[PDB]
Amino acid sequence: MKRTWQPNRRKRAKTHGFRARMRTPGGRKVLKRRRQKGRWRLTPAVRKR
Amino acid sequence: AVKKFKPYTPSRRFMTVADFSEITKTEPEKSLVKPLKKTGGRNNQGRITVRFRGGGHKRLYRIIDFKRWDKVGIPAKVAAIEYDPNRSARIALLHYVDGEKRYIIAPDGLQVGQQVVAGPDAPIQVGNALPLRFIPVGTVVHAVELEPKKGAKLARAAGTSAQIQGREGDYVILRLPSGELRKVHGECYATVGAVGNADHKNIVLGKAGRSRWLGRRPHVRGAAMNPVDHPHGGGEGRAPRGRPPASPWGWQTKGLKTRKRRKPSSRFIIAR
RNA sequence: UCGAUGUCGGCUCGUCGCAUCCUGGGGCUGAAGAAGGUCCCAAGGGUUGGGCUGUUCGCCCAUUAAAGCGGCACGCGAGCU
RNA sequence: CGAAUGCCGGCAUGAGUAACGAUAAAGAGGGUGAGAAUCCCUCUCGCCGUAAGCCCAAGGGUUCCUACGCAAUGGUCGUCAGCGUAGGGUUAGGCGGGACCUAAGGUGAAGCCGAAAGGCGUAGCCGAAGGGCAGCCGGUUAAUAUUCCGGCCCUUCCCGCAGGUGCGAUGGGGGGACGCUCUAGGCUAGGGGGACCGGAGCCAUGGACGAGCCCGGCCAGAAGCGCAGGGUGGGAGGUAGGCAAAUCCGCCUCCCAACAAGCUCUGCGUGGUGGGGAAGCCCGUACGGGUGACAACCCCCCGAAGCCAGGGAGCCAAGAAAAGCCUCUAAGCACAACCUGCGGGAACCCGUACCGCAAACCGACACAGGUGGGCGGGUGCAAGAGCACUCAGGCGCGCGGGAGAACCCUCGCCAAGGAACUCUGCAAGUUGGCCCCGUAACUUCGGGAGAAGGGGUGCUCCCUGGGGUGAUGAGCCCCGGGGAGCCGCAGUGAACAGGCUCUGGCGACUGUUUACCAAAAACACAGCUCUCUGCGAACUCGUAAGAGGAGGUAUAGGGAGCGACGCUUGCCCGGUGCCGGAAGGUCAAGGGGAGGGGUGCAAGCCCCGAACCGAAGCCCCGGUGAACGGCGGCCGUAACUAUAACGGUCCUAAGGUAGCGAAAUUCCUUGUCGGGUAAGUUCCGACCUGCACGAAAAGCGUAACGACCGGAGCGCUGUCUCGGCGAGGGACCCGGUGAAAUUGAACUGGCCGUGAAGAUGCGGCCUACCCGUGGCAGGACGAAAAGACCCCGUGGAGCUUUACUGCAGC
RNA sequence: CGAGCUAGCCCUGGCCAGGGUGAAGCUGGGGUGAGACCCAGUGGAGGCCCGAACCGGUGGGGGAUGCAAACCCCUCGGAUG
RNA sequence: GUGGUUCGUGGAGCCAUGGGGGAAUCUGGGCGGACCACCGCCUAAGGCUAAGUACUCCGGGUGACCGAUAGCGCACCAGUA
RNA sequence: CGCGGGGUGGAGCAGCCUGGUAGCUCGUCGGGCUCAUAACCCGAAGGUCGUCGGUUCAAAUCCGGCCCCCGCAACCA
RNA sequence: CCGAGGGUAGGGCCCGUGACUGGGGCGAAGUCGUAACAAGGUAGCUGUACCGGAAGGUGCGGCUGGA
RNA sequence: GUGGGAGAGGGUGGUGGAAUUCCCGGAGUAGCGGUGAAAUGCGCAGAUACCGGGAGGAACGCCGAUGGCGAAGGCAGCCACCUGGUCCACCCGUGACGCUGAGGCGCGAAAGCGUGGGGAGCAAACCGGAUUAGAUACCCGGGUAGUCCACGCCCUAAACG
Ligand SMILES: NC[C@@H]1O[C@H](O[C@H]2[C@@H](O)[C@H](O[C@@H]3[C@@H](O)[C@H](N)C[C@H](N)[C@H]3O[C@H]3O[C@H](CO)[C@@H](O)[C@H](O)[C@H]3N)O[C@@H]2CO)[C@H](N)[C@@H](O)[C@@H]1O
Ligand SMILES: [Mg+2]
Ligand SMILES: [Mg+2]
Ligand SMILES: [Mg+2]
Ligand SMILES: [Mg+2]
Ligand SMILES: [Mg+2]
Ligand SMILES: [Mg+2]
Ligand SMILES: [Mg+2]
Ligand SMILES: [Mg+2]
Ligand SMILES: [Mg+2]
Ligand SMILES: [Mg+2]
Ligand SMILES: [Mg+2]
Ligand SMILES: [Mg+2]
Ligand SMILES: [Mg+2]
Ligand SMILES: [Mg+2]
Ligand SMILES: [Mg+2]
Ligand SMILES: [Mg+2]
Ligand SMILES: [Mg+2]
Ligand SMILES: [Mg+2]
Ligand SMILES: [Mg+2]
Ligand SMILES: [Mg+2]
Ligand SMILES: [Mg+2]
Ligand SMILES: [Mg+2]
Ligand SMILES: [Mg+2]
Ligand SMILES: [Mg+2]
Ligand SMILES: [Mg+2]
Ligand SMILES: [Mg+2]
Ligand SMILES: [Mg+2]
Ligand SMILES: [Mg+2]
Ligand SMILES: [Mg+2]
Ligand SMILES: [Mg+2]
Ligand SMILES: [Mg+2]
Ligand SMILES: [Mg+2]
Ligand SMILES: [Mg+2]
Ligand SMILES: [Mg+2]
Ligand SMILES: [Mg+2]
Ligand SMILES: [Mg+2]
Ligand SMILES: [Mg+2]
Ligand SMILES: [Mg+2]
Ligand SMILES: [Mg+2]
Ligand SMILES: [Mg+2]
Ligand SMILES: [Mg+2]
Ligand SMILES: [Mg+2]
Ligand SMILES: [Mg+2]
Ligand SMILES: [Mg+2]
Ligand SMILES: [Mg+2]
Ligand SMILES: [Mg+2]
Ligand SMILES: [Mg+2]
Ligand SMILES: [Mg+2]
Ligand SMILES: [Mg+2]
Ligand SMILES: [Mg+2]
Ligand SMILES: [Mg+2]
Ligand SMILES: [Mg+2]
Ligand SMILES: [Mg+2]
Ligand SMILES: [Mg+2]
Ligand SMILES: [Mg+2]
Ligand SMILES: [Mg+2]
Ligand SMILES: [Mg+2]
Ligand SMILES: [Mg+2]
Ligand SMILES: [Mg+2]
Ligand SMILES: [Mg+2]
Ligand SMILES: [Mg+2]
Ligand SMILES: [Mg+2]
Ligand SMILES: [Mg+2]
Ligand SMILES: [Mg+2]
Ligand SMILES: [Mg+2]
Ligand SMILES: [Mg+2]
Ligand SMILES: [Mg+2]
Ligand SMILES: [Mg+2]
Ligand SMILES: [Mg+2]
Ligand SMILES: [Mg+2]
Ligand SMILES: [Mg+2]
Ligand SMILES: [Mg+2]
Ligand SMILES: [Mg+2]
Ligand SMILES: [Mg+2]
Ligand SMILES: [Mg+2]
Ligand SMILES: [Mg+2]
Ligand SMILES: [Mg+2]
Ligand SMILES: [Mg+2]
Ligand SMILES: [Mg+2]
Ligand SMILES: [Mg+2]
Ligand SMILES: [Mg+2]
Ligand SMILES: [Mg+2]
Ligand SMILES: [Mg+2]
Ligand SMILES: [Mg+2]
Ligand SMILES: [Mg+2]
Ligand SMILES: [Mg+2]
Ligand SMILES: [Mg+2]
Ligand SMILES: [Mg+2]
Ligand SMILES: [Mg+2]
Ligand SMILES: [Mg+2]
Ligand SMILES: [Mg+2]
Ligand SMILES: [Mg+2]
Ligand SMILES: [Mg+2]
Ligand SMILES: [Mg+2]
Ligand SMILES: [Mg+2]
Ligand SMILES: [Mg+2]
Ligand SMILES: [Mg+2]
Ligand SMILES: [Mg+2]
Ligand SMILES: [Mg+2]
Ligand SMILES: [Mg+2]
Ligand SMILES: [Mg+2]
Ligand SMILES: [Mg+2]
Ligand SMILES: [Mg+2]
Ligand SMILES: [Mg+2]
Ligand SMILES: [Mg+2]
Ligand SMILES: [Mg+2]
Ligand SMILES: [Mg+2]
Ligand SMILES: [Mg+2]
Ligand SMILES: [Mg+2]
Ligand SMILES: [Mg+2]
Ligand SMILES: [Mg+2]
Ligand SMILES: [Mg+2]
Ligand SMILES: [Mg+2]
Ligand SMILES: [Mg+2]
Ligand SMILES: [Mg+2]
Ligand SMILES: [Mg+2]
Ligand SMILES: [Mg+2]
Ligand SMILES: [Mg+2]
Ligand SMILES: [Mg+2]
Ligand SMILES: [Mg+2]
Ligand SMILES: [Mg+2]
Ligand SMILES: [Mg+2]
Ligand SMILES: [Mg+2]
Ligand SMILES: [Mg+2]
Ligand SMILES: [Mg+2]
Ligand SMILES: [Mg+2]
Ligand SMILES: [Mg+2]
Ligand SMILES: [Mg+2]
Ligand SMILES: [Mg+2]
Ligand SMILES: [Mg+2]
Ligand SMILES: [Mg+2]
Ligand SMILES: [Mg+2]
Ligand SMILES: [Mg+2]
Repeated sequence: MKRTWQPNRRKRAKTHGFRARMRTPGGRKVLKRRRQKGRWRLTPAVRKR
Repeated sequence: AVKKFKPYTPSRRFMTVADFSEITKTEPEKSLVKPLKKTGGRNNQGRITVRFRGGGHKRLYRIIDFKRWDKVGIPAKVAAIEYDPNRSARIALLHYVDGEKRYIIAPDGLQVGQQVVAGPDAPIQVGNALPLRFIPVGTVVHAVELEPKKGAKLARAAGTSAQIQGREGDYVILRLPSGELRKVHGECYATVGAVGNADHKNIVLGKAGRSRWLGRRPHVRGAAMNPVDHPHGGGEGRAPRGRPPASPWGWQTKGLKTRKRRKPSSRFIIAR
């Protein structure tokens, strides 16, 4: 059947990107938490040009 | 007149379509004056706030003239009468000698080629606009302003009118389509005649689809729902209500008057 | 037995009891004969197909030597429905 | 630490067991190699071919090509690979995206709001498979190519010269600019045929040296032509409108056109030139190379859904925007600037490999699943993207070899009977395409209809009628008619392709739904009615601003119910709701202070506090049922009995009307009559004693409709009497890889007892050598889920109301 | 933190082979005082019909440590809304 | 009308304040728990002010703290696979 | 089986809960009006309060047990 | 080829019969009430419409076969 | 043909006054309505009667007759338009062109029906209050369809002279 993962680079970027997270206090805290944690990747790596 | 069909299909046996014979050879509209992009959307910034809206034909807005006092004294020739997707009535395309082209909402009896004009001057004829004062008591009228210089707001639906009843210092009394008795300021413009397309009420949609074409989504009964959804939801195999009939939001829907009492508008109203 | 013993009926497959439906043997009969009645002995084999109902059971239809009664977790769902 | 269905790890059992992932299928010869069913090569065979073939887009991210490798990854093997190591590979002014434009939506200077965080927000900005915009055909790499190279052709900028003109904006106008169905004319893509042109070759096995077989007979292409077609009126006055101004546009008014005549604009033919160019044969490949070749490259026919394109006609549901572009003027500037021609120079950034219906994407897997767009040949069957075969092209699905038991799956056939099967004709059969006869009740006049029931269907010859393309003909292609005759069991000879009827219930109808057990009689639906709402509407969302409603205005918007249509929808306003009542009773803060209290020597200061004045709400007075709802009891009576039109009496707010009724409602119940049957708890018709119908939670009907549900009959059958045989995939045996839930340990029989009441384990007796393999399922109260029923816990949640108490809202 | 699954709406695009049935309206004839209306022929409507693609998910069988945490087979609904 | 304090409306002051009313400048004003008298204590409606106090990302010292299932999640290129 | 409501002149009903008094409508009987019947008018009659118990000074009335009558309930399996 | 007839399927008309139902006629002395004929005690009749055990009543228009 | 005449003959558009009902303002009180008699009902929340204003529908008093007009049904305030029939005079034109009329076709009171509008008065059904043995009637107080208009049906009558 159709499963739940339907990859889209634009969506992944607009949805979970560094700039989206930065836009709101909710998201800014996510970066803070991930930084303090020592996460190698703050936001998902969306590729291609 | 109303177009009628033979039952060559079920739902074609009741279906019924407007007569478009008053639609003069001018079916597609007029750029310049109108159209605008019209912005379909069944809801506010976010959430739906009027249920069951959506779908249905794309539209172009015809930006019509609801304040006729710009062109006081300037007459215009009625050039055409065309279909307007965004109202029950039809619209008149008129050419002002000025050059300017406006649409007026098209009254019953309006003929193409006719002369029409607005102002204190203005022969009392079908199509003309006047401040309510100079209009003879008892004449039927439409596109009436509520307060002066604020635009036509009463009687624009197809086949509607108001009748002038009497006067009272600065106000003339109106009898509105609903039957209400209203004091409306003398200085309010209103155009003589009834609205026309009066056979609009006689049309039978005929099937579900037609409803959808006009963007009317299926309306579901409270009875059909559940207690979470509606006061009428549940219980077992059908149910008669079990309380005084209500809206989904709990207010009673048979009888409960809802106009706020202390409206300052009150001292200008005399009926139902 | 509730940290589960699947629960009616049917179908398939049986097997057992006898307080026997038939067939065998028998006494009494209000047993002339034929046919019955009723009691004792006896389970070795047999104990039909259909209409109706989920039905068990029953009521019908047409037959029959007869169209027996019960138990086996109201036998039988790691066998089926 | 011995237990916690404990936690982590390790190793057993089940076990050499089940499986090895579509039943599209393999066989052989030769290579290579330490080692081949599994890798390369050749021959034969099979499968796909509206794909299982080609090309995009997304997603993936080196998987591309090559050399060397086989520990692991591959359900076996592997010399192989999408795997390991290394090296190489992605080339653009013209393709896509960006230095262009706007859509929803986002953001958001002005502004508005919000305890904070933040929420809104006309301008602008961002935002795209939509608008705009200039490259076609061939050749080269092991791997890129509309990117490199060849030929042919274009686009912007910048600077020159030469000729034109009042040039000139983010401002004005125009255009861009638009639906759905159906479509004409002419083209092109693509396809068929050819006695004609071009080709290596080939006469087999009885015949054929033949207008024989086989293979192929094209592509691109500036200007100029030609053919189709699309857009467009030209003057001159006047002007008060297009938010400044215009010569532009708009609106008047006169002339000439009304035609596409003329201007332009596309498409298609043709075109200077450029390029491609089979079968076969020969070569060595993992494949391509050569020859065929000076290859030929011509004539008919079919022909789009694509092109001309903004074509035409019809309809109602009435069908983006902005820039580019044309034009008009404003400031400015007119030695500027802008337009046309020609030259020279300038022309950035990112993508480009490969996969791409799939072993490279989404599903933990080389997973029978899911994945948007374009091309998608031929023949036949009425047509088609259907079906059978088959070009090109791609595959035989990464375990095999035997065997020929039970049983399972999928499939084929069956004497006689044919629903006797069963909850049920569940399943399976019958029927099936096309042409022609022919069709009932009923009906809303459309239908019911494919009703039903029939007949025809191949091939050959003779005669003959219409078109189409050609010229008014031959051909080539479409549709017809008539007449003889031939063969077989059978002519839509294969594949694809309704079983029919009668009668009930429900729902009018097409639709919709519980993604993953319910598709329905449930939801929706046109339509009917009630009620709210005069517009800063009612209502909804939000603390607010604000927004939806709606750029709508009572023929409109919201809410409720009923639910096509027909005929209709009775009585009750006592209680509850809602509606209406400037009277009265009650009624809070507040006003008011008769009167009283506490302290002070006092002036004072501080307390309580009755009259009376005080809203809404409640009370009370009315209305209102397509508002919440409700719509009786007991006795008696007629000249046979029986029954009761008729009467009495009690109570109510009134005491269910019409229509229907053993019902999707009937307990007693398989009611009682009638019908279908040999037989009928079901079904249909009636009766009415309606436990417990009944009128918009509508009542009673209704043609048509339905993967609904009931009853019947015909037809047909392996459903059954009652089975039998055959087929293939498994099951079985051999080689290779090799799981699982479960498991206190086990050296694990029957009976009658007994035991916490159902014993392999206890007693007595009976039976019984040790160990496996295929099978069957009675038992181990077998496995699986800390029972989902039941109860319990002063456990929890969703729901409700005239439960309590609050809050929003009013 | 999620509408990259699912539900609705918004904006912009795409798709729907081939066959049937034959409404209105046109045109001619008929009819009448003029009409209605009736015959043709033309026309090409429709939540119209058969049937692929496509969207479904009706009944039965299989599957049930599956090919698959919803699949496969035969059958079946819709297919210009 | 509320919050603060031990103070939950209590005899409920004190301290803050959303609403309404609304003064005075030393013979002015607040407080000492309703209030009044007395006796006293303070000088509101402007602001700043080290130190003593809190913590431990980081450096160091020490342990009747651990010793790879322990000790931090990580002794090991771990907020990684 | 369980529950709660009821039996009162000839008929249908009041009378009880706060025990002492059985009332209404009809019907029945006698008398009138009328030619006659009904209607109407004037008089009058009629009840072991279902039965067995006791409670009290006194029971239709209050409390127990049977007797018919009506009404409801009988759910989860 | 035709063709008696037989067979299959579907229609038309007619006759018989059917639980049950509808109204009708007829049958000396059963029940209810009084609608009509006198002005019938509400003038009657009437087409229609609704209602009622029943005759009937009422609405609307009409008639004289009444005043 | 020519020239005249009377008429509620038909259709459309417009208009006038009286009266009833409801609303508003004033003034005004204790009863009004109704009947055989009553009651229901309305009224101190201010009824009835009286004056002022406004709204809305329907029917047109006097003239009016025992009258006129039409084929009947039927037609009545007034005005204008459109329009049918018809009588007289003159004897001017045609020249037998006539009468009737199965069928057909049109028209056709009232009630009724569909769709929409309208709704003052009246009023089937219905609710009450009296009458009666009873009253599903007659009288009385309410009251909805309908009565009014547009368009489409229906086709009946004591459609009677
Ligand atoms: N022939 C009379 C027709 O039927 C009806 O009349 C019928 C009934 O009304 C009538 O019934 C009458 C009754 O009215 C009257 N008041 C009492 C009488 N005893 C009855 O009588 C009936 O029954 C008896 C006995 O059985 C018979 O002998 C007698 O013939 C018969 N008429 O009996 C008639 C049938 O015989 C219509 N009313 C009348 O208009 C119609 O024309
Ligand atoms: Mg525009
Ligand atoms: Mg919002
Ligand atoms: Mg937002
Ligand atoms: Mg609904
Ligand atoms: Mg529900
Ligand atoms: Mg609720
Ligand atoms: Mg129910
Ligand atoms: Mg409910
Ligand atoms: Mg248990
Ligand atoms: Mg256990
Ligand atoms: Mg178990
Ligand atoms: Mg014995
Ligand atoms: Mg004997
Ligand atoms: Mg049968
Ligand atoms: Mg037995
Ligand atoms: Mg038992
Ligand atoms: Mg049993
Ligand atoms: Mg059992
Ligand atoms: Mg089972
Ligand atoms: Mg078991
Ligand atoms: Mg222990
Ligand atoms: Mg373990
Ligand atoms: Mg085993
Ligand atoms: Mg095995
Ligand atoms: Mg195996
Ligand atoms: Mg395989
Ligand atoms: Mg094949
Ligand atoms: Mg790699
Ligand atoms: Mg490779
Ligand atoms: Mg290699
Ligand atoms: Mg391997
Ligand atoms: Mg594998
Ligand atoms: Mg090797
Ligand atoms: Mg590699
Ligand atoms: Mg740059
Ligand atoms: Mg940009
Ligand atoms: Mg932009
Ligand atoms: Mg914002
Ligand atoms: Mg915006
Ligand atoms: Mg773009
Ligand atoms: Mg481009
Ligand atoms: Mg390549
Ligand atoms: Mg210029
Ligand atoms: Mg411009
Ligand atoms: Mg522009
Ligand atoms: Mg030979
Ligand atoms: Mg060319
Ligand atoms: Mg200007
Ligand atoms: Mg070549
Ligand atoms: Mg066009
Ligand atoms: Mg712009
Ligand atoms: Mg590339
Ligand atoms: Mg590529
Ligand atoms: Mg594809
Ligand atoms: Mg594989
Ligand atoms: Mg796959
Ligand atoms: Mg697809
Ligand atoms: Mg094709
Ligand atoms: Mg075909
Ligand atoms: Mg195919
Ligand atoms: Mg057979
Ligand atoms: Mg046979
Ligand atoms: Mg048969
Ligand atoms: Mg049977
Ligand atoms: Mg049987
Ligand atoms: Mg059946
Ligand atoms: Mg079947
Ligand atoms: Mg049926
Ligand atoms: Mg049916
Ligand atoms: Mg349905
Ligand atoms: Mg679905
Ligand atoms: Mg489901
Ligand atoms: Mg379905
Ligand atoms: Mg299903
Ligand atoms: Mg708004
Ligand atoms: Mg709006
Ligand atoms: Mg509404
Ligand atoms: Mg319904
Ligand atoms: Mg419903
Ligand atoms: Mg009702
Ligand atoms: Mg009530
Ligand atoms: Mg009331
Ligand atoms: Mg009430
Ligand atoms: Mg009130
Ligand atoms: Mg009050
Ligand atoms: Mg019955
Ligand atoms: Mg019932
Ligand atoms: Mg029978
Ligand atoms: Mg029977
Ligand atoms: Mg019901
Ligand atoms: Mg109802
Ligand atoms: Mg219904
Ligand atoms: Mg359907
Ligand atoms: Mg079989
Ligand atoms: Mg086999
Ligand atoms: Mg093996
Ligand atoms: Mg266990
Ligand atoms: Mg035992
Ligand atoms: Mg032992
Ligand atoms: Mg033992
Ligand atoms: Mg077993
Ligand atoms: Mg438990
Ligand atoms: Mg408790
Ligand atoms: Mg036609
Ligand atoms: Mg069609
Ligand atoms: Mg369709
Ligand atoms: Mg179809
Ligand atoms: Mg406190
Ligand atoms: Mg103080
Ligand atoms: Mg102090
Ligand atoms: Mg102090
Ligand atoms: Mg400080
Ligand atoms: Mg230690
Ligand atoms: Mg550790
Ligand atoms: Mg260690
Ligand atoms: Mg750890
Ligand atoms: Mg239960
Ligand atoms: Mg008969
Ligand atoms: Mg009879
Ligand atoms: Mg009478
Ligand atoms: Mg009489
Ligand atoms: Mg009379
Ligand atoms: Mg009458
Ligand atoms: Mg009556
Ligand atoms: Mg003469
Ligand atoms: Mg005549
Ligand atoms: Mg009539
Ligand atoms: Mg009438
Ligand atoms: Mg209607
Ligand atoms: Mg009245
Ligand atoms: Mg009356
Ligand atoms: Mg009387
Ligand atoms: Mg007469």
